[PDB]
Amino acid sequence: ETLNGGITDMLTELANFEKNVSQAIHKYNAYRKAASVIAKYPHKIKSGAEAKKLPGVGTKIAEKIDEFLATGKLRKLEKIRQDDTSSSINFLTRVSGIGPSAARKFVDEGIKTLEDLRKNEDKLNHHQRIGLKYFGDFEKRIPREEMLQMQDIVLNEVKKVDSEYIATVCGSFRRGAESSGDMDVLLTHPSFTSESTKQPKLLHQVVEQLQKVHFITDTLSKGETKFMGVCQLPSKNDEKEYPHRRIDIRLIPKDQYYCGVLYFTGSDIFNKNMRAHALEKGFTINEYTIRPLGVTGVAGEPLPVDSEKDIFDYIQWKYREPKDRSE
DNA sequence: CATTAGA
DNA sequence: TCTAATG
Ligand code: NA
Ligand code: NA
Repeated sequence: ETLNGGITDMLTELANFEKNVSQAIHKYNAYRKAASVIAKYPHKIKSGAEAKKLPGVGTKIAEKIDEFLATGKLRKLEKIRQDDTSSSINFLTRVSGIGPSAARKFVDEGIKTLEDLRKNEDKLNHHQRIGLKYFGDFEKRIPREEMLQMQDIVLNEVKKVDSEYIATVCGSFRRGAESSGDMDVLLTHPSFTSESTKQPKLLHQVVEQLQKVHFITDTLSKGETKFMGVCQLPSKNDEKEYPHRRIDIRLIPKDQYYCGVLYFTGSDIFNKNMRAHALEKGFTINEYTIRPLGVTGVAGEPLPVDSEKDIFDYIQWKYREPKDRSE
């Protein structure tokens, strides 16, 4: 956690690199398992050899470890860090819609910069066009203060269309958090569950609503159960207009809301731990349900959940407020 | 780890 | 269809 930080740190850097710039899923995979193990390791790594004794620890990495242990740097690391081409990939990739593949292709064509990016909007698909377009806005955190105003709004339409609609804004926001990156709204409805062969219109009505009033300005992706978009609070009585905010809303089979909702709420560690627990308590948890465990090794049979509670209850725990879902 | 675009 | 990008 700190005794092995640098090593892991350089390691991740290393890894991350093969992955994006190069197409070395392998090496890239190498660096990570190794990064994973040395991380665990209970002691100050003193040399390659020592490290080497490890699992996933080859001679390639031992080597890197020593040079880094000796000199507070790495050549390959310095070289990469410098590398323009490589610097460029790492950067374009910020655009919502640009991933490694496309980042490399763009470079190869010569789009290393944002401007380049612009001159060549034609070379860009709608997801990316918008990624570029709200680039600033997208990089910016979400003041809870605004979170609250947004939420206030969705809740209002959700209900205005059909009153049956259930919506929860999950995420860190839900976990109390001061700021957030984007708003995640978990949607569900009674007339929609496990079986009852969809009802696409269900998603589609609200989207149409939200856009109806100008809360949604753009569509990133919108399908029968997950709409990816762009929202924005009404820029008031002028002088201060609002930043453009990422927003995702999902339709949920009513029969598996709370497990889903439980989950998206996290935190990433609270989950695991929660999950780790259900297991002892003879269970299984995952993104949609919770099934009693059978001693044959495995077992099925999705228990019925009416709220975040049932789920606790089942695994027989203390209901923990979203606020303290930290770990 | 599953859902959407796109070509 | 596969393959990419987001979460
Ligand atoms: Na990106
Ligand atoms: Na393949």
